[PDB]
Amino acid sequence: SDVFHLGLTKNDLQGAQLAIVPGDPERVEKIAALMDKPVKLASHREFTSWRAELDGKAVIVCSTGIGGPSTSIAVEELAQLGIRTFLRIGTTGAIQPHINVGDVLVTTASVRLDGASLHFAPMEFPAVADFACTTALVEAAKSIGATTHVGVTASSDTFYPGQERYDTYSGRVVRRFKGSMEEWQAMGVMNYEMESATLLTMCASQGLRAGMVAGVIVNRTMKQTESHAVKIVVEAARRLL
Amino acid sequence: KSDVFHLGLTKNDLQGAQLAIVPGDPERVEKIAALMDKPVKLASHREFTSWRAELDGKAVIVCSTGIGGPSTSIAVEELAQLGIRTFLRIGTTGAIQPHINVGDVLVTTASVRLDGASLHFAPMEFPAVADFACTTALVEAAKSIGATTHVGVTASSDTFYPGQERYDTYSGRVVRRFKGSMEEWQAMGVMNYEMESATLLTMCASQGLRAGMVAGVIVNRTQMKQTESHAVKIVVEAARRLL
Amino acid sequence: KSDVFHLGLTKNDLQGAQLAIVPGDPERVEKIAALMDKPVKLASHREFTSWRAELDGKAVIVCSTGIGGPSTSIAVEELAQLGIRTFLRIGTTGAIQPHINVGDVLVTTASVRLDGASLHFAPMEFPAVADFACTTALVEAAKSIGATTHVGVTASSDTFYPGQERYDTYSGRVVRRFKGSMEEWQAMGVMNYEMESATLLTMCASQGLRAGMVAGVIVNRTQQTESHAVKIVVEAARRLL
Amino acid sequence: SDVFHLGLTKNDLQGAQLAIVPGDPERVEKIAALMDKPVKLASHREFTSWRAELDGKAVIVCSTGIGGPSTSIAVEELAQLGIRTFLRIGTTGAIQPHINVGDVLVTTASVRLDGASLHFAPMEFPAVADFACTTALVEAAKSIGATTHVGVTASSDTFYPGQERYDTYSGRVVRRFKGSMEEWQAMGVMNYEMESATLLTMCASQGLRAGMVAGVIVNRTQQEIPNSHAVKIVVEAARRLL
Amino acid sequence: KSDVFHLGLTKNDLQGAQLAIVPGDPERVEKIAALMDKPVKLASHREFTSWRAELDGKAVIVCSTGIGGPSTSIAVEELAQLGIRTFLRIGTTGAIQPHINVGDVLVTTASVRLDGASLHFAPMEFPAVADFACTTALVEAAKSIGATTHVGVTASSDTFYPGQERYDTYSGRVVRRFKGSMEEWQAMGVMNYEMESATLLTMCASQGLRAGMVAGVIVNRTQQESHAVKIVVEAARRLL
Amino acid sequence: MSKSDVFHLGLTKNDLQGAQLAIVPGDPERVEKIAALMDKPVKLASHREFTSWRAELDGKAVIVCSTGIGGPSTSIAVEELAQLGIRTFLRIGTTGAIQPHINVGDVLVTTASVRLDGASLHFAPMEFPAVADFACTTALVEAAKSIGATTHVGVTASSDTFYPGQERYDTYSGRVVRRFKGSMEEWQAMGVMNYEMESATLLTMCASQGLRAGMVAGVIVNRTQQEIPNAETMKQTESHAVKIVVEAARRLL
Ligand SMILES: O=c1ccn2c(n1)O[C@H]1[C@H](O)[C@@H](CO)O[C@H]12
Ligand SMILES: O=c1ccn2c(n1)O[C@H]1[C@H](O)[C@@H](CO)O[C@H]12
Ligand SMILES: O=c1ccn2c(n1)O[C@H]1[C@H](O)[C@@H](CO)O[C@H]12
Repeated sequence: SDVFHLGLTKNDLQGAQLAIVPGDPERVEKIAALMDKPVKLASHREFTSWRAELDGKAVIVCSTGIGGPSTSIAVEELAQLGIRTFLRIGTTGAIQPHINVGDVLVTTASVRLDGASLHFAPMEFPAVADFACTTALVEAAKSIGATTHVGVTASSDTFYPGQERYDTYSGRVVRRFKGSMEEWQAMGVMNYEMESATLLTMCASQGLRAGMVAGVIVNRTMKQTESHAVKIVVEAARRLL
Repeated sequence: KSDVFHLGLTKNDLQGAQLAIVPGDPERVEKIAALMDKPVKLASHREFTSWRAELDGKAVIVCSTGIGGPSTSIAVEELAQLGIRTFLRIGTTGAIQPHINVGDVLVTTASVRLDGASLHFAPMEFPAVADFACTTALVEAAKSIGATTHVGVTASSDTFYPGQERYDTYSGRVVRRFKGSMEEWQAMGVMNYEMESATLLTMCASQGLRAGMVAGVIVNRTQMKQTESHAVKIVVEAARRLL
Repeated sequence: KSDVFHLGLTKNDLQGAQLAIVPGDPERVEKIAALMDKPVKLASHREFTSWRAELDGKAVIVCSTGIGGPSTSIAVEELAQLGIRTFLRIGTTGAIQPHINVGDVLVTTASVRLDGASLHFAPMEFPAVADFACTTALVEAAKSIGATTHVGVTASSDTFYPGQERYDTYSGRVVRRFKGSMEEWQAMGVMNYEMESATLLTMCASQGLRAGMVAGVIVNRTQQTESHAVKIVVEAARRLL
Repeated sequence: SDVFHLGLTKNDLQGAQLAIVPGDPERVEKIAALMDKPVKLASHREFTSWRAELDGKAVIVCSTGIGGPSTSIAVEELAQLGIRTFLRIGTTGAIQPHINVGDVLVTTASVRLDGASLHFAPMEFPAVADFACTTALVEAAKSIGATTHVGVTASSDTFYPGQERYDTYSGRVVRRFKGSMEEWQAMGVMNYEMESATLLTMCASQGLRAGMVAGVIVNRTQQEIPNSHAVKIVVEAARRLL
Repeated sequence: KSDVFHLGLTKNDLQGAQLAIVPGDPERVEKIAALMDKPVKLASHREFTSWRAELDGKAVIVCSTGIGGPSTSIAVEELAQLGIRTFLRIGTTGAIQPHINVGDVLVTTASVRLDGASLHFAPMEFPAVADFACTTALVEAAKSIGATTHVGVTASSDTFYPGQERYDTYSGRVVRRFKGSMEEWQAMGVMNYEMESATLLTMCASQGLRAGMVAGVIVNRTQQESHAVKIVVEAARRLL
Repeated sequence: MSKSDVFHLGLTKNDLQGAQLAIVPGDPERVEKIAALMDKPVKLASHREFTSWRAELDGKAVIVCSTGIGGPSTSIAVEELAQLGIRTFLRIGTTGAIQPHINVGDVLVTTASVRLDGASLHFAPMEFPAVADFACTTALVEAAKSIGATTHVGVTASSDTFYPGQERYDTYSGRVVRRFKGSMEEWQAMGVMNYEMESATLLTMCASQGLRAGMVAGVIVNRTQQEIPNAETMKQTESHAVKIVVEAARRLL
């Protein structure tokens, strides 16, 4: 291997320059299977990678695991291997009452409630998505006529307190996040997830292109959800090759 | 009879306008409105000069913001009170990237928040991101005129001098926070420096208002009229696609 | 035509002036200048309108700063480049103390830094303090004409609305940082709110320039004026030449 | 499942109140194999769990995945399931010249270079380990005579810039971390890893006991990346905390 | 006269001492030194009163720090300059947990940094953590002496009043940062409040010096706004 | 509870005899020295680093109470004196200047301080200015002229430490944390006159609570110069600053 965690070589990519990066290792093959010539490359820790072809061009599908830390590793190492465009496809919890489960959300930028983004750029730097990528995802969503929402996403380092969930062992939420969901709601934030702030910030600050699309699994205020989002990211990828 | 404290405008003055082109300089307002139909001066107070025009049958506003986020936040807030829901920032700018030459146009997707006013609307973690529809319209408008466009991040500073790491000053000093900062932004891909977008984009993105920004490159420190006109033509054309 | 980028002034225009009275509104410039000898217009570009006058045979400058720290920072810097060493800001303001009434004059000793520009000159730990000689001159000038004067701290905000905790706005909301802030500043003895002193005082105190500020209260949140505050700033300037 | 990510029920724990939490899912079975009656429970995302028995008491081994975010989910849900004591066993990069690859490092407290810890306590709060757990780990390392070091650990949200690694795609390190390794080194910090700040902070601020131990796989004073003792110690330490 | 600027002590005055017991009140220095062999007064300047004593044939220093991290940082630094490598703070404290009783002994593993001096040695992310051997010696010494002991986190405040959310004050005002803070620390398991440990533990842990912290509970905040000394002395014995 | 209205100072309101102004030096040993410049001085109490005396100035009761080193001990003294009735505080110290033109023996009157402390934050957020009261500053400047000293009026850097916070490297570790590396040069360039360790807390806690506070100090050493005053760096310069704080107090009664 040429990289420390992924266990991949540059030749394994076969010139691929775009990568679809879901969070769950088990979703990798499902995505790769939607394209031509899907082939498993490796599986180490939460990093499962597959290669496939889209319109004749090699494409990579690699899981990031949950959180900005594991995401930063996958992105960095894929970048070392030649990837220049990253499209995250995940699951999300909507916090706006007009966003129903199954809906598709395309993120323009994220509220940085993580710690990893800070390892790439100061907080003043926007965790903004690449225009080309965001455009491709939006156009793709329209192509299949999915109910799409485009906007800001709150990206948290935690699934519980950072998303102001009180149904926990302690039932406590630190001052910083107490009442934070209502604040994000009033600010128009669409949803919560846990990897976009790191992904977008590390890419926008290093000349890498990144997009973010997610399927609504819950509304903080069923199956054809992921499929639609997955179809969208694969279609978007076609326009970014 | 004004409905707002600084702009000296009434909702009636807007004639139903919901979109506003917001340049920084009052002297540029008429020239912009002059590109549209039935342009009429509304008012002039402080750095806030406003004109009303018509685009494809719809009333549009052109109002200056003055220099800086503080002045901008006043114009935007009061315009919002008057009914404006879409704001398009137009201006001329320098550049900090070698590949960006004078005459090019820049469309800002998001801004580095080197201001103070944005913090009065959303914590620093919140992105000073532009509205997708506005950014799309600006890029495509730039497209239709064959403009050489650069789409990316802009550093928005509360100062013209130290915040943009200029040393040709009275003190010749730059506070620790900004020493070596220009090279850091360059390495991070930032296209340029300007002084109102962080405030504009943040206050709009966090209040359900649509905002976008386009600027003509007239200078490049790392290295005049046509550039401007193009930028101006682009913002008006974009406005047309957002009414 | 000009030795500076924005003001459109040359050192020659100042005729050796070392002190400038800096109101925020360009319209107030001529009126202030008119109280001195040989007043004459100098230039007008953007929100920067300048006039020159004379006091006790010494040249004095009156130049507007526009609204906010950003425009103020430009004016102060360029005036400093032209030779100005003493700056006296004069404005109108809204008091937040129940016993500071409309018509009263306020002399600021230092300001709460609720701006962004002051940070481009000194870290937050540094005090946005006024020069002692300037503050003394303003206080002594205020007492020579018998105005009801209050000397103390002022809150300097980058915004007219949320930063001064106003809810009579489009969104009707105030970000967490500022919710309940006016009551806190009140309890801390802060006299009023304005929008340029934090930047002015900080940039001058950290660069060897003298700055002071006086303002007339024309309204009180908790429930001719120009002429007096203006009279005070000119009499004070006289003592600083 | 009683929890959203682990796919476990309280019954799966069989009364277990202590969990050994490695970062790598593939290390779980290996740890469980050193104990009695090892049984696989589940595997979802980066969370692989096994149950085993130690001195007639049930013990859980569950991976956290890399980083504080994944770790915070594992710890929280295990806590919901009844776990009250957590012992992290991981791998680490030493930043002191005389620490050898293979050495066992027991963490007393961590430098919070993460973001998740802040979701449980403000930065002023110490990412300190529980005294009983730390004592158990040290004492255990003592009974098997392993080369051990006890001290502070820098816990980063990134493997690369946050640990000041420059052999990267960009080759740059943001201002905040430029020259940071030298500073931690001068401050006596022993090593780098990526989960302790979160683990220790979230546990110490919620009445949960946590211990941290790791084996050195690279010495950063020499190289950024390399070309069972710690595992035996965490199991033996666990015996003492039952 | 004096090899250090504030303490008025010379390296010769320590007679090879490498461990110092550092109480806050200068008036308690003599008392502590009295529990050991050959106690001798060394100096008294400002809030710094120092005595030298002997424990199991080894020189030991007892020196007051005065109240707060600033005065503490001076004493620790200058004592370090004179050769001290291990510091054991012994103080008084107010418990904020209902189960901790007045008279109980508290051993601090790490402190919440509500001070400013610690930041002069390490950024906030760094833990104000006690030395492991010192903490162990204190816990063990507590068993030996016999006392209801609690081991845990301590909140170290730069103020006695607003920082410990006390309202019995002239203004009766507590700044936003500290409003409702005591209940937050309570929920997070913090045992008590004191004012020197964050600075002490941080400056020591970040400079290769060993530090331990033990205190006697003199009040319990959930109710209102000699074991420890014997324990710190016994712990010192185990650390020589 | 041994006839004290406060927890640390061991003083009662009766002890102040109506005093409303307090001179607050840092060293308890200097309290008696300062009280000696006034009439009928009497020692009130001595507890921890808090030594207090009462004296008469132009026939009015005045308190002199040490604060100890640092904002924490200072905040205790000021708060408890406030509870007892003090409304005006004048700090008098000896300090080391960081400006080349500020010579030993000079007197420094502080208008505001750089908050390099932690206690000030317990009274007001960092954005708040650690500014001195105008009346107090005026009295100190005027008294300086009555005495005839070479005075400098300006900003002071108030640090929670004597060593790294004042960027001193002659220490056990010989290192200075990132935040303070190169900080002295920055403060010098910003016109900061000197370093001391109590003003940020004193000025902030008073300005944010309706109390008046002033700060004056004698320059007994200069961080930029090679030579250092003899055995008595303090005494003469110290006496100058002390004479001034007392003279200033007279105008604030
Ligand atoms: O509220 C939600 C809903 C879904 N997700 C989320 N927050 O975080 C994302 C993690 O990858 C993981 C957390 O379960 O899946 C995504
Ligand atoms: O330098 C190192 C060496 C090892 N580790 C580390 N940093 O972070 C820990 C992650 O879980 C993962 C990163 O590879 O393993 C641990
Ligand atoms: O609540 C309390 C109780 C006791 N102490 C404290 N806070 O701070 C410690 C100081 O040294 C001094 C403060 O009085 O004594 C310690």
